[PDB]
Amino acid sequence: GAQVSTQKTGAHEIHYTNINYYKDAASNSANRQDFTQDPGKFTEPVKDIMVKSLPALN
Amino acid sequence: GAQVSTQKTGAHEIHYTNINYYKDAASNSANRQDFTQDPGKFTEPVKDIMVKSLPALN
Amino acid sequence: GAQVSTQKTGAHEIHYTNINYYKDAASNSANRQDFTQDPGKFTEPVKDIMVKSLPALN
Amino acid sequence: VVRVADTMPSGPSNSESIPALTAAETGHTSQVVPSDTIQTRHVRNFHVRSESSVENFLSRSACVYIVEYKTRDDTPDKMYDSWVINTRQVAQLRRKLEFFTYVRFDVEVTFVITSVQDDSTRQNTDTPALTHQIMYVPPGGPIPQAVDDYNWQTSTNPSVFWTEGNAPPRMSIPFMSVGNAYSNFYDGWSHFSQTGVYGFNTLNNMGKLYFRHVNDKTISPITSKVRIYFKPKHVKAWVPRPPRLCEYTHKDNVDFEPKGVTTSRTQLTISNS
Amino acid sequence: VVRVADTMPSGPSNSESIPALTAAETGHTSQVVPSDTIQTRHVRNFHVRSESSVENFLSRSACVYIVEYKTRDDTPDKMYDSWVINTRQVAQLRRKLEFFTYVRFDVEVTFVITSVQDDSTRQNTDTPALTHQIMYVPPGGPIPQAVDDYNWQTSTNPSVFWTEGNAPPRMSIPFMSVGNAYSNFYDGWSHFSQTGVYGFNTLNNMGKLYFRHVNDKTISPITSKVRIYFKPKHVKAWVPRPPRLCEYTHKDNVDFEPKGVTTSRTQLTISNS
Amino acid sequence: VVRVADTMPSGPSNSESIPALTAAETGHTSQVVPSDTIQTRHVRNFHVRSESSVENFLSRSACVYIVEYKTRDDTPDKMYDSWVINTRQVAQLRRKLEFFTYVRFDVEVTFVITSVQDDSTRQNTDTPALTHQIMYVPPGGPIPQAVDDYNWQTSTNPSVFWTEGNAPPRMSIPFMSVGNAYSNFYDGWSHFSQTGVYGFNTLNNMGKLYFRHVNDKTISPITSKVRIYFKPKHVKAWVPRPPRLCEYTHKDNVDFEPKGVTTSRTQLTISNS
Amino acid sequence: GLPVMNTPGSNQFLTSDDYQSPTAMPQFDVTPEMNIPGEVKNLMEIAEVDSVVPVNNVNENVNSLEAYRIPVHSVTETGAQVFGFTLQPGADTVMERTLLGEILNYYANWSGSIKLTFMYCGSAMATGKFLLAYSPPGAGVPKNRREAMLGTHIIWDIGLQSSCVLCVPWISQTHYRFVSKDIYTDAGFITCWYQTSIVVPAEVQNQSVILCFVSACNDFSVRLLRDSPFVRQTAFYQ
Amino acid sequence: GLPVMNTPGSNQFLTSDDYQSPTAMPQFDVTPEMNIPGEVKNLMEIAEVDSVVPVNNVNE
Amino acid sequence: GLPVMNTPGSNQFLTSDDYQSPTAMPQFDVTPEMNIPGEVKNLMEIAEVDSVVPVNNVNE
Amino acid sequence: SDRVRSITLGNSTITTQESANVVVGYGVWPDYLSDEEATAEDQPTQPDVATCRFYTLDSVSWMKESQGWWWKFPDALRDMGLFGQNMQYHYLGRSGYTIHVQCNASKFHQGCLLVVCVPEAEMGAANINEKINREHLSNGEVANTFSGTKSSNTNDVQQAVFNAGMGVAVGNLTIFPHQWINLRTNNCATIVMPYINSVPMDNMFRHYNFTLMIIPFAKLDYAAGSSTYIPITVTVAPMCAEYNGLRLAGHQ
Repeated sequence: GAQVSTQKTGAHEIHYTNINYYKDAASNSANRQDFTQDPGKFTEPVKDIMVKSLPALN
Repeated sequence: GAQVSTQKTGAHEIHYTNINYYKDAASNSANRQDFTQDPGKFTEPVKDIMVKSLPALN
Repeated sequence: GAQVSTQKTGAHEIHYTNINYYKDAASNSANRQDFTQDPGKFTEPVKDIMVKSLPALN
Repeated sequence: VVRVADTMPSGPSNSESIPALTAAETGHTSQVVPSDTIQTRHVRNFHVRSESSVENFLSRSACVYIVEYKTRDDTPDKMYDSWVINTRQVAQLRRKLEFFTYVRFDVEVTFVITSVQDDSTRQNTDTPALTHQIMYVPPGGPIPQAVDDYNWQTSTNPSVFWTEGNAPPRMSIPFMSVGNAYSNFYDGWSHFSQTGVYGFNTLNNMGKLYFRHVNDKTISPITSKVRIYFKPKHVKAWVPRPPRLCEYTHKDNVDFEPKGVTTSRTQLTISNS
Repeated sequence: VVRVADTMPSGPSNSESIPALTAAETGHTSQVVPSDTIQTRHVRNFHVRSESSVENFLSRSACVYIVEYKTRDDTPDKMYDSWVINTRQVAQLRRKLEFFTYVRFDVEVTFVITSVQDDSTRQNTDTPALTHQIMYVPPGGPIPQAVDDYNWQTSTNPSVFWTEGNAPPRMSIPFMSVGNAYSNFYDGWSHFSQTGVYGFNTLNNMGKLYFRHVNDKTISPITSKVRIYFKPKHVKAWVPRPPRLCEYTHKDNVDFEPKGVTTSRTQLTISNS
Repeated sequence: VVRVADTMPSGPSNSESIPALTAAETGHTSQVVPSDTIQTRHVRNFHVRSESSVENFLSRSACVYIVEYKTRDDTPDKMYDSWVINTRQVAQLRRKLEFFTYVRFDVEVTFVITSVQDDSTRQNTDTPALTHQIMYVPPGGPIPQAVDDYNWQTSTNPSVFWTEGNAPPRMSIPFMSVGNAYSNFYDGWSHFSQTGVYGFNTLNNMGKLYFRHVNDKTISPITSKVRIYFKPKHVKAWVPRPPRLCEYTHKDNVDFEPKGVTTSRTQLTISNS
Repeated sequence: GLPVMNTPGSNQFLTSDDYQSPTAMPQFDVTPEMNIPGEVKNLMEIAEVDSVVPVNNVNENVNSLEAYRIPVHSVTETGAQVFGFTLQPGADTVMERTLLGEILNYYANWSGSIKLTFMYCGSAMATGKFLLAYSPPGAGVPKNRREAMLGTHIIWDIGLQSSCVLCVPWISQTHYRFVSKDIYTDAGFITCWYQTSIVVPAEVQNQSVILCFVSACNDFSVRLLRDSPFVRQTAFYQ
Repeated sequence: GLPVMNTPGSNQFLTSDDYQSPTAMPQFDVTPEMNIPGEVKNLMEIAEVDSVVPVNNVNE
Repeated sequence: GLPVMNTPGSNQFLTSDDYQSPTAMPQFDVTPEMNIPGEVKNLMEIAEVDSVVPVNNVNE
Repeated sequence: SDRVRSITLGNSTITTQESANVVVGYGVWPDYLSDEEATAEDQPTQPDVATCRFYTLDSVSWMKESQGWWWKFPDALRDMGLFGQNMQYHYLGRSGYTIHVQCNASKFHQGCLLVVCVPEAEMGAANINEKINREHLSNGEVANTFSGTKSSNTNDVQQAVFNAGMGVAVGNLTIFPHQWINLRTNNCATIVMPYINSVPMDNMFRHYNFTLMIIPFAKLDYAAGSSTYIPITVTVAPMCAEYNGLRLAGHQ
């Protein structure tokens, strides 16, 4: 019941071990490898989206 | 001699490790994942079972 | 997630175990088996390389 | 993975089918889903009856009896201390086990020991680590009679040695009933002439525990207090019963005084007052 | 593996396309890459927004409340000590959690206990190892009333025993909100006549902790101080808000005094001075 | 597995090839194998340059600074003790790191703490186990000002709790330089007018450590001494330089007094004397 | 048993742990998850949103809304300095309390490009052009307009499009900067200048208000956590 | 040996444990199991049975 | 639990350790690596470079 | 071009000729409760014509020296038609919104507003330990008003424009759905705000869901011959409304 994933190392210069022990999900370790983002609902909160080339509400 | 089963997590949002160590069954952990039920011998303790549409001993 | 490599033993007279535990690379052990060398940029720092048989800037 | 039942949709109805009318005079408990009284929508309900199972309800560590015994005194019976093994001396664990008539569980015992230094003239001692011995004794075993009596040797009996400053001890106990289930209720006598004792006590027969200090006569008495925490597991229970209303009186019977069935209202019809 | 955006090359331009001119009067935040103002080269940028995620930003252990209680005194309320569970009494952890309006996190609690010997006539004692009990109590549970009261028995409640000289205790707590997210902000009342209390306090309902010494009446009082370190994890947060400018006043409201928006310059135009 | 070079066989020679004559006036270091001067045999040499690598040469734990601080005194600055993080205060670790101009290493820190009881009237105490807190502080962090000041709370900062009687603490530190390599040498100023300080000190910027006793005001002061052992690993080093001849003077410069280049012989030609 | 020996590092509590701890109440029936709109998974989504900088913080205008107004008016000749401020997002007295300044005050080492956005809130009939420069350090602060246009600048006109964008690029020796006030890493000196004056016709007021916005570009980053210097408490909040 | 280090959480007793403890009397010949009618595996089977409410609780 | 017993050698600090220790600041965004000319991977590359011997060390 | 915008909701239509855009909340359009998030079980009433329509609130004036306004918005529509009735007779209510704010000015006027729709805007009191009355956080469609100085009244909301009531920095108050009514280009401002809450269906009297804040940054500056009275008119319309738990009238 092992899980192997890459460590966090920098660019231009691994495969650790994770075994889930306790019988719950509140004992699972902190998911500190979620790098996902989408600034599409804090920027561009709009209908009729801009083009950046048109004069943008001319 | 490993056993893999799912953890208890909620709906809409695992696979832990269990190894049986000691040489008896009184050392095995508490089976806290038995969700089975049947209220057929505390409700409906009857012969000539009701239909819920018929007038039920008319 | 195991890695097997040879131990350091002398000539004319092994296969240890290494498992990467922690979630970073600053926790990985010291890489004390890098025997590589190249004295080509501290000796011969030159253009028009010598031959050792020619009289070497005759 | 077992969910609770969902809600099915319903509509305007005019039928001879009557979920509202039932015969409670047969002992049949009616089975009306809320989709048969008013117009309920579609509900995808994800409740799981998880923490209400008979395993989850009783597998919690609960105290049963406090045991107090000192390391040096004037009388030999105030040194070590025994206890006859029973679960019916604290009303919480007893009341949680008295939903049922018969149960089948393995016991997982955990002792928690605290040492209190007594008051004397010479309390400024350099005391080493205390040591404790807990000798299980099956029914009919030898009777320890002192802290230095040679019956504490444990040639066969289960024992445990603990030193203060560690995690508390823990051991498991398998199913030891000679029948098929631990009878929390037995309506009968002991003699076949329907005489003797009435229990509830005829079928205890569990054996007894013993406690002593392994250390010798110290120069300062230390009051020791050990707490026993039963923790059942692998539990199967049969033929339930309603819980107890009146308060308890003793451990060897079921006797009580009558209690009012609830607390009064002083009104009968609610209003905005 | 997610990188930041690179830099695309640009050149001399004369277009009707105007990245510089935008309409900020629509609430749209402009999206000008530096490749549209001046002639930027090709940059292969390997920055990773790693240590700015909402998981990485809040999953640090932070103190919430210090608890002080002695092992023998004259009054029974200065022995054990309780605490109502809330995160809004220290401005650092509170201010880090008040970026958001609603959060969903599991709590991982760690207690750090220190024992200070008080001053008396007879401080030269031979003191054994202290022991601590931390009994969680759900909302509506029994009220402990002494250090020897029989409500400390933990027939069901979560507890932990620690002995001084080890690693500090640690336990996890799952998501316990009855809604869907811990409301750091609730704009409303408690009574449906829009009266009662205003909070922010109507939706705390977390229960309370209790602390006591398991050891008996010692011959020298020892001041005990335990520190609680919350450590959230598995964090999802929604609908953010700007941080707090003015200083805090209390724990059960949001009230304050007005603070100047920044520190003044005494000039407005920079120069070589 | 990399061996050293072997010895190739040679014989009587009369050639125009001259390994003995070279031009050292070009900076080229000559490459004469002993198989070109005299008649050397075949040697199968199994030496491995193992314990001379840059990883093996520097990955040893070395002390940097002793920190001394007591648990109760009259002045608040003799209690806790801080230290600004630098490797240039002990000549052994500094001299081993000053072969090179730039290095890239992760640091693995180990603290070794000893407690000395001071002399007073009432040294016969019953002292419990001491506790130590080591709070890392990044550059610009809050300044602790007492042993009871509320900046020791570590809402974000790295800290470690140790209890006397265990293995010493150990933590790792990744590569924290803002450039690309820890500059052991920087020939330049701080101000762009070529003024200010000259270092070697402009590029330290490492932050500082702090030490305190977690325990309260004891009735007897105990002198605590903690030793910091840096242990680099994963080491890459560039552009070397000869070691230092003259002794060191300070930590924030390279200044010295002139030393003779070696010790004299009082003769110049060896003989049987 | 099993032959095991501890290492230096056993029996310590560290703030940045990632170790699995047991639960206190097992088999806990977790309440379901709900799709709430406006989810944040990165604070960098928050840091790249426009927000108003208190530029006019001069001698008790901070105890009012006056601090956000940048006044501008018709001049006699040309070419004066309306405003100007150092570029230190976290150590300035101008962008200290803005949202970018708050988030970077929770950090220590940052990098990436910064956008400024200038809404013009004057009348609908007045025009004027404004030189929005950026002078990288090494030299001082440019004292007149002739010294100001030798940096990264933009010449912005006022028309239908009321807001400009000066997108400050990334010109730096190191990859990352410092938040705190120091000497080794200095950034740049924004200085705004009249390209022309403000020509306004009759029966309109002379003076107007320019606003300033701030945000971050696509490659903005922060590296080290710490505590922010804004939390100043004394006791607990009973 | 084996390089192991404890965590905060070692040497504590918790009420809701699920950890395997050794037996005190090994190889114990367990008495057989009997099919008793009326088995409860969930208290919710008990909670869904009709029972009479004391409604008229007015002043003794 | 797991049956383990320590060996002579537990709870000591040694100078030549090679044991994995936890990080203090996790997920640390390491600055990138740069190709610097003149890399040393062995001190024996340095020891085989010509250098001048002070032979005439006679009485100041 | 896209300056002319029309919105039809039921039997009330807003036509503007100098709009800016429509800010759709945090990207999510209003929607009825899908049954993956269903909590209660009885059938809700979705009127959809007599409820999803534009209701006009009171109009306030903007002089040279006005400081701000705030409206609580599940409460300011307490007594506006069948939205008000179906607020009263039920127990749980879920609805989106659609804010529109009319404010017009000529070309010889200048100034700029700021229309921010802040969820869960819990405001601090004027004194530190005083209980706020219900008639000062809201007054229905009667608008409250900020005070630019340090307000020190009894039983009153802390009125300060440089704190926005919550003690936040008011320049940083643009993280929410915001628009700028700069008077040189725009006639109005439109915010379509979906229902953000931690519970799926909530009551509409005990809970104040959000607060619409109009705070002027550029003051209404104009000549000595123009028209002084320039009003501000706000008209909103709920969306996707539904109501759970019909009971007897009142609230207590």
